[PDB]
Amino acid sequence: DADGRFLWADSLAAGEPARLMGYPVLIAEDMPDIAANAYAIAFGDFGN
Amino acid sequence: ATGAAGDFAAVNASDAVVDLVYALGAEYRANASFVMNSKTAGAVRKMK
Repeated sequence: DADGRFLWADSLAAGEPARLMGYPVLIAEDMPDIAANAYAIAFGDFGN
Repeated sequence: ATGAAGDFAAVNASDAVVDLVYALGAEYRANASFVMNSKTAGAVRKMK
C-alpha cells in the first residue's frame, strides 16, 4: 500500500493466505511471467 | 539477486526476500527454511 506494508499476507511472517480476494489460487508453473505484454494472471471459472 | 551491490535493495527491501521464497519451487516449500547468521537476521529485522 502507500504506507509500504503488504496488502496480501499482511506481515513478513505467515505468508500465502490461500485466498486472492476471496477466491482460491492455483500456482500453475506454465503460465508466462511478468513480461511487457504478458498475461501472467488468469481469473475465471475453468470448471465451465 | 537483490539489487544494490552492498546490501538489500535501497528503495524496497524485503522484495528480495519474498522472491527468494517463490524461486524455490512448489514441492520443496512443504518443509523449507531460511538459513542466515545472527547479524543478517538483524538486517532483515531492521526492514521497515
